Order: sequence, then C-alpha cells, then structure tokens
Amino acid sequence: PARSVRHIAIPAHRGLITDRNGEPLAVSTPVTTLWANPKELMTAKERWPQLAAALGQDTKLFADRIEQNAEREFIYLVRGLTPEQGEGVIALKVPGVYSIEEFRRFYPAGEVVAHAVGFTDVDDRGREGIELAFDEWLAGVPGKRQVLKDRRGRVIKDVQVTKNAKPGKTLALSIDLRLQYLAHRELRNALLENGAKAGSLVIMDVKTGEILAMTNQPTYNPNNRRNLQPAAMRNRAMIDVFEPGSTVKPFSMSAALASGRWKPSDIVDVYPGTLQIGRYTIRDVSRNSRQLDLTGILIKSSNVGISKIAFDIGAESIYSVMQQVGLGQDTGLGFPGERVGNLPNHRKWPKAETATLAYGYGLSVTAIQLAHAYAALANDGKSVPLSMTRVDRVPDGVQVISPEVASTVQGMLQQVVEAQGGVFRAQVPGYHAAGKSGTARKENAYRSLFAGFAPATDPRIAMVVVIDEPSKAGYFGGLVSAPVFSKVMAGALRLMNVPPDNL
Ligand SMILES: *[B@@]1([O])O[C]([C]C([O])=O)[C][C][C]1[N]C(=O)[C]C1=[C][C]=[C]S1
Repeated sequence: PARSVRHIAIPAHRGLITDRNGEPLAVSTPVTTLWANPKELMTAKERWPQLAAALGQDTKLFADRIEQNAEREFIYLVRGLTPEQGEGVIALKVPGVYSIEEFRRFYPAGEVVAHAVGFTDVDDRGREGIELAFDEWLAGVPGKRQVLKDRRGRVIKDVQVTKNAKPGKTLALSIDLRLQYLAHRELRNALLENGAKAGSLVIMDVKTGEILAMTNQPTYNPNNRRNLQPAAMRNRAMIDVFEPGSTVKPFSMSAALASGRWKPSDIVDVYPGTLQIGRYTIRDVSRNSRQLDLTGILIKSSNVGISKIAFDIGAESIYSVMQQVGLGQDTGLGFPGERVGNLPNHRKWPKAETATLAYGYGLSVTAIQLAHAYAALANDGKSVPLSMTRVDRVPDGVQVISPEVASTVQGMLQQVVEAQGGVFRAQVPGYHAAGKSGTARKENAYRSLFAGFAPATDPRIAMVVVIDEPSKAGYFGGLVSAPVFSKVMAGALRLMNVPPDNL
C-alpha cells in the first residue's frame, strides 16, 4: 500500500489503589515501550550495532531479529523503560525508532500487602487480587486516534483524537496499612519462632464487615516477580481451605444455648476422655476429666463433651448456625480463586456425623469465613456482609444468633482466655479479650489456630491466626497462635484508639 489509516489506542491512566486512609498501595507510573518499524530500520543498517549496544542486545542477534521480521511495521525493542532510558535512545536519531509513554504499576508497600493487592501483567491488566477482581473499575477507557501512515507505516500526521482516553477510578481498600504492617511483621516473626511452613492472619471490623488486615506467609515482592514460586503467591486467607476443628465449638454451643435445653453451668460427663459411636471412637486430647460445665468443655476443647451436647440438641441446629455465620458459604467478595469451602448437609444426620460437625471436622472453611463467623458472634449475633473496599455506608446486617445467646457465648470465650487453665497467652494487656484455640492434624503435622475478638465487653475487632505445621515441640493453637493474637490485637486496638475495658 502507498498509504493507509490505522487504529492506535490512547491508553488510560489505571486507577490508584489506596488503603482505607489513602496510603498508596498500587500506583500507575510513567514508562515507555521503545518500538521500531523494521521496514524503516532496514535502510539505516550501519546504525544497528549502536542501537543494539543501547538496548544492551548482542549486535548479531539484534540484526538477525530486525532481518527475520523485515515486513512488520511493529516490533518492541523494549516493553516499559523510564521516560529517561526511552529518551537516551531517542537522542540516537536512528530511523524507525520511537518512544511512547506507557503506565507501569508500582506497589509502595511491596510484599506487606501483595496477596490483597495482587498485581497487573506486562499489559497493565489485573491478573491477581484486587487488581483482577476490580479491573473494570481500575482500567480506564482506552481512547482512540486516527493516524495517517506512509508506505512503510511511519506516522506522517495525526488526523483526530476521535474519543479521548478516560482514566480508571481510585479504589480505597478496607485495609488499614498500619494494622497490615503489624499483622505482616508479627505473622513473619511467629513463623520464624516456630519454623512453620505457612500462615494467615485476618483482622475484621465486627461493626462494618471490613477486612482491616489480611496477610499470609509465604509472601513475595510484586515489584520483582522474576524468580518466584506458585506457593508464595497463594492468598492463603481466601483460596486455601482447612478443618476449623475446635475453633467452631463455640457455634455448636450457640446452638445448644438457643435450643432451650442448656445453660452455661450445666454439666456433661466426658469420662474417660473417649466415646465409641459403633466402630468410631471420639477421643479428647486431654483425658483427666469427668464433669465439666459448658465453659470447661470449651476451655478443655472436649470433643466428647461437645458430641454429647450435639446428640441432645441435634446436628440440624448446629449446621443451621454454622451456615448462618457463613462457614462453607459464598462471601460475595468475588476474589479471584476465593474458595467457598464445604459445610456438608444431611437429610438424616447420623450420630458419627452429628459429632464430627459439632467438634469441628468434616467441614472445611477459609480463614476469612472463620473471621467473618467470629465477627457475627462479636457484633452481638449480627453478621455484616464482608468488604475489601472501604465502607462509608455500612449495610444492614442479619441477626444470625440471638443477641442474648451471642452475649452468653462472648462471656464464655472471655473465660476461655481469662479463667484458670485458659488460653492465658491470648490475653491483651488492659483489655478483656475473648477467643478459642484450635489444633488440627493433617508423621505428626499440625495446623495451629486462634480466633477471637476484643474488647470482650464491647467488641470492635475479630482476628484469626492460622499457623501451618509449626516445627518446634509446641503445636497447640494456645501455644503458637494465641501470642500473635495478643500482640496484633493489642496493636490494632491502640492504632484505632479503642478504649481499654480492663481497669
Ligand atoms: B480442637 O481442634 O483443638 C483442641 C486443641 C486446642 O484448643 O488448641 C483439641 C481438640 C480439637 N482437635 C483435635 O482433636 C485433633 C487433634 C489431635 C491431637 C491434637 S489436635
């Protein structure tokens, strides 16, 4: 062709990601894709070796590259490059060589908030995390310019900007970067001190459904993905599922206290620390108990004790409460890869299955779902829908546990933390805190769990700590996960200026 008119799209400035307070988490930065028309390059061949030397490329490899695709009017010398480099090569004055301002994501907080934020690909398109989930919102409208081109394809003149580019829109996350840094630091230190393989920490606003912090280990630097494992990129809080074990006994207890058949001072005999359901044997971890009250059952995490309560009230009431607090249910966060886990239902709940559900096995949940459950319980039985985006207008919650029952369970979990034989390492200096330890087995390999909230008497914050496969001789949730809860809850309450309730 003697001439032709071609589409070139005006790229959009991709929307700024901030934290709830406007700290920048993902920032669109000027770069420049050095490109070339081979057809024009093919008539300045003595200029190539210098060009190559400034693209650092091998002289003969470069020249082979330009040769093979001589016909094409387009080739990328580099993708991205500062508006600095890009000029250093423009000032060469090589025929068929140009620079064109692009946008590249920078992530100022780096590894600290990688799983939540995720990242864009070579093309400034969301690929993981918030970047993908909210791509539409963040990506603007590419505009369009009609350009007249000579025989070779060199832009002679620009005819019209027919439709300008529209910038993408700012997104403010629920994340509080200050809590996120603290959670990140303490989860990393807890892994080191226990030689654990992995972990997750979630902090929630029990009043707004906002995720204030979501950190996992291992993590990666999104600014430098060069050499990086598939494992280190798992948002484990959202896309990994586990058996919550003893951390859902409190929901089994909500059911019990809602049935009308149980009150806290009621007694269950759990002797001799085991119980046969035909060929199946329920085993307590500790087996030096006969009579325990309902608080003791939680303090001892007695599987026998919670199974006998379950046989009494029925699996249906237990299933119903766990369903309503959202365990194994769709959170509606539309996070890429986000799991729903499994809350298995039954027409006929047999005995074995009644017991396993009640003591926290046979179901699988995310750390985010468990945090959300603990939020509902902390917010006086009222579940607010989860959000990763800042909540200005808090939606109506659903009352999923009676306020009075919620209040009783709150008081019992405060005792689990504060009473003799309790999870004393979960205590939070000059606050009342409430919560529940858990330990799962997966050749002994543990998952170590703590879920709780504070302040105990007027809750603000729900927190889950999950440490995968601690390596020292301590593996119990109350040993491994509780101290991280203590430290990160104490920090979060201070940072949000929450009044101490233990004076
Ligand atoms: B539960 O998940 O966690 C309890 C321990 C805690 O509160 O930290 C013990 C009972 C439940 N776990 C199990 O029964 C499975 C295990 C077997 C041996 C140690 S954990």
